[PDB]
Amino acid sequence: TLLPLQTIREHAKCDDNPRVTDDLLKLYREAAFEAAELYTGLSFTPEKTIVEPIRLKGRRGKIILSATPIAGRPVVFYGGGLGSPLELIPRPGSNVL
Amino acid sequence: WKTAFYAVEKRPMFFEQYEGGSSAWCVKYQFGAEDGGFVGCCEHGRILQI
Amino acid sequence: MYFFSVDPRNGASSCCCESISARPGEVNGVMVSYAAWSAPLRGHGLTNKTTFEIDGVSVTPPKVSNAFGRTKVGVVFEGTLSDLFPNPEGEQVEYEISELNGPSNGVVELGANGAFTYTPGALFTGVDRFWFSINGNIGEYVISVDPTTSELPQPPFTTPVYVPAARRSVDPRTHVLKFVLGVSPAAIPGDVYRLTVRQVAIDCDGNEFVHISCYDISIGSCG
Amino acid sequence: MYFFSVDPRNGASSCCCESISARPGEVNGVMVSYAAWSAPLRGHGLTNKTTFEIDGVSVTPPKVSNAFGRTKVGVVFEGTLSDLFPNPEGEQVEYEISELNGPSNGVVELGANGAFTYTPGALFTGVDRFWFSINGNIGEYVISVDPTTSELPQPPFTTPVYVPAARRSVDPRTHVLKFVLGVSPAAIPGDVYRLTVRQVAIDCDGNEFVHISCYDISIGSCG
Amino acid sequence: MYFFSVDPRNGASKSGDVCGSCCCESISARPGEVNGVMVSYAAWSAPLRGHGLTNKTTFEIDGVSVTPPKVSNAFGRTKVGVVFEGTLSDLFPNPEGEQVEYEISELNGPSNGVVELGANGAFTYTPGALFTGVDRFWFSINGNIGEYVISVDPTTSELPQPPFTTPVYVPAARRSVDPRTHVLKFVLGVSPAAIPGDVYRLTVRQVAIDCDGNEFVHISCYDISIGSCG
Repeated sequence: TLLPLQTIREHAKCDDNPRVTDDLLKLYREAAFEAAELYTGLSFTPEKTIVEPIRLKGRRGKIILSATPIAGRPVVFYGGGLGSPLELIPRPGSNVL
Repeated sequence: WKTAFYAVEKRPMFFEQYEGGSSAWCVKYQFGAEDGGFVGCCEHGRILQI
Repeated sequence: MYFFSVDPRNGASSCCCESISARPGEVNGVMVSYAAWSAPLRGHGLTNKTTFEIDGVSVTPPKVSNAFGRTKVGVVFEGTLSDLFPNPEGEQVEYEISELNGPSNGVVELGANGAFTYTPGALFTGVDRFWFSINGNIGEYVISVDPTTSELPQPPFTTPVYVPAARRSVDPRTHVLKFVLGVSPAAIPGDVYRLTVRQVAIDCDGNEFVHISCYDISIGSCG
Repeated sequence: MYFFSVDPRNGASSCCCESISARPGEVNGVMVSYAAWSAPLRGHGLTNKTTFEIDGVSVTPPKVSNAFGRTKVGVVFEGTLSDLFPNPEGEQVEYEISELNGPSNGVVELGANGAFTYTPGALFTGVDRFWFSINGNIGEYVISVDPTTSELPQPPFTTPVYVPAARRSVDPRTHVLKFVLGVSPAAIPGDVYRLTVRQVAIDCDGNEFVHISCYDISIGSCG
Repeated sequence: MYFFSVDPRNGASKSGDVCGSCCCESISARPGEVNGVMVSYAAWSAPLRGHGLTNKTTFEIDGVSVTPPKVSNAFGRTKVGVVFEGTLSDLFPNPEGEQVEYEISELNGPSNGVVELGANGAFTYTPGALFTGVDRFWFSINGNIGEYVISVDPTTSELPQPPFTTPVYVPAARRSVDPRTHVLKFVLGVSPAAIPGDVYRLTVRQVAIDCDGNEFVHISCYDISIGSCG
């Protein structure tokens, strides 16, 4: 729904040559969306759930998330001297908490 | 009341730091006390009711 | 030692059930980390109220049948092995008592034509099994040694794939359940069974949060 | 655990209701963050005056009917399991008692032909359920043991999808609503239900700010 | 919570941010919700240096699309503590022949009593003990929503007759104004009987006051659109 195959074939002026089929053009279209959300970081990835221990950082406890959980879903913490769990809603865009 | 009900006391309250369980973030104190009571001869004593 | 991280039930991330490979004879251990599901549900962790069920989606019913005998303590026990292999076609019967799956607290010598003698060890009472192999096909012969007093009850003829009675555990500190998975030596390679697990968490005041998953155990020879 | 950030109703940001997946037997928990809507309405936060309602947009009415029984404490209870499944065609009936949804304070000796007996646990008074399965059709059979004096009431035959009586909680400091969403083991995969939530806010003086949203529960097998 | 910056009446910068389709501003509402609206007169009243705003706001509601309701409303009367009985089959004069799916929404039920829906347009309202006042509940006769109002009299003489609250309404006294920053706040309530698709018009006449006590009146309008699903 993001890129219709008619626009790319008409932008690149490549529609009458069978050397560029739909499968190879699909592998290309997947290579331009995995590098768009990775140099600029807009997360063109589907819903994933990471189980991840956090390790203390500094005297006041910097916690950097290795997968940036959404924008505001509360990540829960447990174990490691913490007798009872607690939630934490992080920064949208960044993971430094 | 001096013969209808008694209240016993053994030790007043106490306060003791609990080293262990204090995980270097939340220092935890502990307090407690022991006491008691019991009704003696409950013939000395009446209750008014509506 | 298998390890499965179960789905977190968050509206997020061929067949349905995960896969587990077993070889006839082994007794392995399995780990499952319910952390992704029960950690946000802030309560008292998990509880030891788990339940398992084993169902078969492909059985290929066995060729040879099993048999159960009875005997007292110290007294020698005799039995045959020819009336346990119903053969629709005519073929020779290469009786064999596998040295690996022999008896545990006794000794048996194989005869030449479907004969065997189980002389139990001195001063031993209980139940003792041993697995025979009639022409490649495998079964079991279970005998109970009685202390001569009255009688002993009937053993349950252990299934091809089982989960031991009481060897499960759970650590509410890390939300991990551990259980054992043992496969009978009589399991036939190529079959598939299905194992279902119902795990129940607990909130602060004692209510319940149920969780159900499944696993496809495919009994394959050679790992 | 599910999570939904509700729209703040500012004239700003396929179907209408949000999506909620469910699996037959599960008991999950849902969180809703009313922060975006109630924070501008600066008052005394939220109030515990939430109201739920469950409606069915696709039912596929149940094949097998439910039933109810009664017995005194310590007394065994017998009953039938065949007059509950009116079958349109003529075929066989493979009755089964799902081990994962058996009784909780007794045992059931399921006979061969729609017969069973229920021995309640020693010195136990209350209600007890177990979910049979006739030809794959799942229905519950409720038994209420009486404490030998008079009687206990008649339970309400729990629905396919329900919200418990009192397990909800609302945090007025962070404007977050939590409740439990339990789905019966009799839910039929493919069906769709609809849960509407009416949450009430409050101002500094004691007036109300109502808010309504909906959710579409889709009961799917294998999560 | 809605927010609106009113035009400053300067003869310029009245475009601001506008994709022009109408005059009055747009407001989306969902039947049953009760929201709060804000309007900031800072742009218009701050240059008029005086005593700021006053609590003399005046609202009016008029509908540019009605689509008259199908089911009529009704009134009920009974004394305190005594059970009330009523019929719900006369309130739906239908043009065609079709069954009558009476339903009582648990979200719009009574507030100080309980109602037991019968088999055919009958219901029992047992008012709460030691309670006297007015109570409603919103039925739904085959999709068409209406309200049934009941007043329990304190056994002495009688109680008056409430005015059958409109589809869209602004409460009597729940508004306020902060003259220190020139912001007006009020509440916008929509009854569960409003039909999705209709649009009502709300006019607001806000009057300022100078340093001496004369008046600076200001008029603006809004178009509240009753749309389903927010």
